[PDB]
Amino acid sequence: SFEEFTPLNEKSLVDYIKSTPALSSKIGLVIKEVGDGNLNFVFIVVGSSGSLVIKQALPYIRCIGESWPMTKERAYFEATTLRKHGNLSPDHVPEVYHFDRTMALIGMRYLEPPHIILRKGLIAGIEYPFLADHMSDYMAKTLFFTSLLYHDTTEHRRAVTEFCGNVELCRLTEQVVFSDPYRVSTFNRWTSPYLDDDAKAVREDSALKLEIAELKSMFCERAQALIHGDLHTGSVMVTQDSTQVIDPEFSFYGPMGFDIGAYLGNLILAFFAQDGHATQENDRKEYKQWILRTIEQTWNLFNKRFIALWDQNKDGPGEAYLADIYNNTEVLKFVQENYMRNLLHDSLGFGAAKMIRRIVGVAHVEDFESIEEDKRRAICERSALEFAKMLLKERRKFKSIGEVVSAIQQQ
Amino acid sequence: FEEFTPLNEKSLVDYIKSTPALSSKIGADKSDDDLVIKEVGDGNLNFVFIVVGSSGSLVIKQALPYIRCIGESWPMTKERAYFEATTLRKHGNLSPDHVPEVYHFDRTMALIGMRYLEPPHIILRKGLIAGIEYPFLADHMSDYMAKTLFFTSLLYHDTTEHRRAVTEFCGNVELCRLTEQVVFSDPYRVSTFNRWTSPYLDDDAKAVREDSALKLEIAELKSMFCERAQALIHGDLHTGSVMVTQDSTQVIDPEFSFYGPMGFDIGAYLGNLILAFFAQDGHATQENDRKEYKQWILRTIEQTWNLFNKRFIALWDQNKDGPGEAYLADIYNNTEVLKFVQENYMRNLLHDSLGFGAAKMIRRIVGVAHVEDFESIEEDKRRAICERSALEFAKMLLKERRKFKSIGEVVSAIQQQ
Ligand SMILES: Nc1ncnc2c1ncn2[C@@H]1O[C@H](COP(=O)(O)OP(=O)(O)O)[C@@H](O)[C@H]1O
Ligand SMILES: Nc1ncnc2c1ncn2[C@@H]1O[C@H](COP(=O)(O)OP(=O)(O)O)[C@@H](O)[C@H]1O
Ligand SMILES: CSC[C@H]1O[C@H](O)[C@H](O)[C@@H]1O
Ligand SMILES: CSC[C@H]1O[C@H](O)[C@H](O)[C@@H]1O
Ligand SMILES: [Cl-]
Ligand SMILES: [Cl-]
Ligand SMILES: [Mg+2]
Ligand SMILES: [Mg+2]
Ligand SMILES: [Mg+2]
Ligand SMILES: [Mg+2]
Ligand SMILES: [Mg+2]
Repeated sequence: SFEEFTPLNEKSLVDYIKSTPALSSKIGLVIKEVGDGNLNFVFIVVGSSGSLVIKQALPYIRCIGESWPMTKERAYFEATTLRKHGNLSPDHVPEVYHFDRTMALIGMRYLEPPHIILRKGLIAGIEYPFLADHMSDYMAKTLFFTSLLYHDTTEHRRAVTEFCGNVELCRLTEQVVFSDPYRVSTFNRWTSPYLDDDAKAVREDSALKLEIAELKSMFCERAQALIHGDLHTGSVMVTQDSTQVIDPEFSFYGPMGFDIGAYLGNLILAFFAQDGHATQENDRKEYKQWILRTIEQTWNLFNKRFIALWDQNKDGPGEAYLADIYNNTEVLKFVQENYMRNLLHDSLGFGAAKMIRRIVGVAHVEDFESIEEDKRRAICERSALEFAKMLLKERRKFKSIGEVVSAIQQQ
Repeated sequence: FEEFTPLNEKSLVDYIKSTPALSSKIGADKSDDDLVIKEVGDGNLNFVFIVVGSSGSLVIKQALPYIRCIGESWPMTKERAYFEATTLRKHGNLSPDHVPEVYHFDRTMALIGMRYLEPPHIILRKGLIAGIEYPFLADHMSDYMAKTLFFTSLLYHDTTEHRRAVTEFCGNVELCRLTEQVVFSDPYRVSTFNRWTSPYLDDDAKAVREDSALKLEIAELKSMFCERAQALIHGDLHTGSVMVTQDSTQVIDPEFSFYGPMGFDIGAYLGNLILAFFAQDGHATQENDRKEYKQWILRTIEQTWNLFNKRFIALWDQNKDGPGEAYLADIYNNTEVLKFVQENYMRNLLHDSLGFGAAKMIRRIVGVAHVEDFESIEEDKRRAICERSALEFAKMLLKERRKFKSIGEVVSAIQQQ
């Protein structure tokens, strides 16, 4: 099925693959649709000589249906960023085998069992000993090398031009992250009646509304790096020794803190969900401490690794901090410490915004939704929401991730 | 004229005659009268001709593939003329009384035909040097700035429109790179392009390239210049980009335009008014000591910002239910919260404006492209004394701008200098 866009299912996919040498060659069929995400269709294909994943975008948001159109052109941006981020961090992104723009279809490496979505592992109370290492490396490489710390402004502008094409998905985010939680919307939902007052407070908080508008402006305006754009714990697949970032379909030239914040923010949601998963056998007290350690280490390793790349590449081609200006170790370290403190504050801000929108908005997270009892869920959700409102408003007071972790504990 | 060819006073006659949009404006198509054509471009980049016919007058501007003031050794795409013509039309639609009308654009020839801002219009910078007051200037410039910046921002654009507009203006990258070098980089290092009144400013230039706090601020502003698509900025809005009479104010030369930070325009303009203030003692004579004129400059600065602040807010209020998505009406949903976010936005905008303004002052004093305000002070030592006061003020302002809560406080600091 090739010449015009065709929505595929488990059996027409057979014919498409057979007609596509790049894909048929990779597996030489058992087909199962397994997409549990919000937007797209994903198929595991096996395979005489191998296996693969087929992802296809339809012209609307899958979790809503046809009343919410969304260009299938997002698949092009997903494939572009899987390749670009993959080039930079090949150990942490699934290889792309094939892209068909007409079909809005991507063929890519199947992340084989025992790979699971990280969010699920966090719900299950499983520790991932390489997670802080792998994720800090991924974020450092992808954000540093697509920033003006490495790009000259000619290539940066060329890349911005390209990614302005992903405006429809940017528009989805502008609505669901930066707008809906702060107003009345038929799309919003929360554990009710428990969080009714909580949701009203969010849409009546002036200081909160100021901060979200500033972050929304930065999202819409600031071409800082090629961000993944949806870097929550549902966008990471893991085993005890493998960490793979998937689903960069929301990618564009945006603020770095949006990725770091999405990821750290979702770890913070995991932390606040834990009490709702506690049992007689596992009270989650030690696991909660592990999550806090992973948050602290992810940021601290990221900071160290990002600066290491900057130091390694201080003598071009990036033009943001020209070496004959920032020309001794003292002034360079001074400007770096400033840059990283601002990046921490941006990250906490976007992280807090993502936490808020998960609790009162259209798209919730499994960490809380898998807590069956509404009352128990609401207690955990309220703790997370109170923390997130404080963080959004007060983040510039924090000098370190250690201070953020202390604040989480005092909540 | 199917291929690009540089025009001169003689060959332009033939170009006009082959071009109905031009010949008809001046009478060349129905009269045999000789056209009177004079090349008058005194700017840094392009060639500008005044054309006078029997029945009208016009200006022809042409870009060549290099920076005029440097010569062929500094290439610069002639495609800049496309961006100039685009922004003349776009800003002109928004502030029609303060931008010259475009009659003709020829992309191949990199050529614009536009309204001749006739005598006694002179460049504002020359009027400031001459000690001429312009009673309408704060009114006109504040309105010009509020209109051009508000209506091309996310307070008015939806993000689909904004992304489309950014895509287009990313093509003006070569001129952005010129500014990235000369404004944001060269003054803070050794460069063969840098120049200053020597030896008198040698220590001052060295201090700029040794000032860590200053280097931090310029890096953050450079990042904002390179990354932040806030509005369609003119991109070169100094006092040499404004032409004036007692009752007319016209903004010219938006060739550097792109989607950048609003403060870069406001700061370019106010920063050059501040340069003019600091140059005034250098132009003083026993007959006109410039003391009253200096106070006039300070009033115009204060009035320009204060009028801009309220007029920008007025457009925001007026378009609060309009298509802009930056501050959605059902979120910022009462008059009190809207004023609260507006006040913060405008404070940040003042700080951005003061930072870019200070950056432009610094680059005019130690960099490749100086201003007539100082260069027209004949005596080197006398010029350096005025230049130093300006530079010392600009360094303070770049570093300390966030302490200022009003333009009045900035004006007091200038008076304290
Ligand atoms: N390369 C892959 N290998 C294994 N499983 C995958 C792969 N890509 C996606 N999946 C599975 O498909 C689900 C949805 O994929 P995702 O790309 O997140 O789609 P959406 O864009 O709809 O969120 C994931 O939760 C995971 O279970
Ligand atoms: N529309 C106009 N009407 C009258 N004079 C003009 C007009 N446009 C330009 N000029 C004159 O040409 C000079 C240079 O024009 P400008 O557009 O600033 O060129 P540049 O891009 O080279 O700086 C101005 O200082 C002014 O004297
Ligand atoms: C209607 S919002 C859909 C959500 O799912 C995507 O993965 C993004 O997180 C988006 O906000
Ligand atoms: C080489 S710098 C030339 C200067 O003239 C233009 O008008 C801009 O101001 C530019 O910085
Ligand atoms: Cl999220
Ligand atoms: Cl200037
Ligand atoms: Mg997903
Ligand atoms: Mg997705
Ligand atoms: Mg000019
Ligand atoms: Mg000395
Ligand atoms: Mg010019």
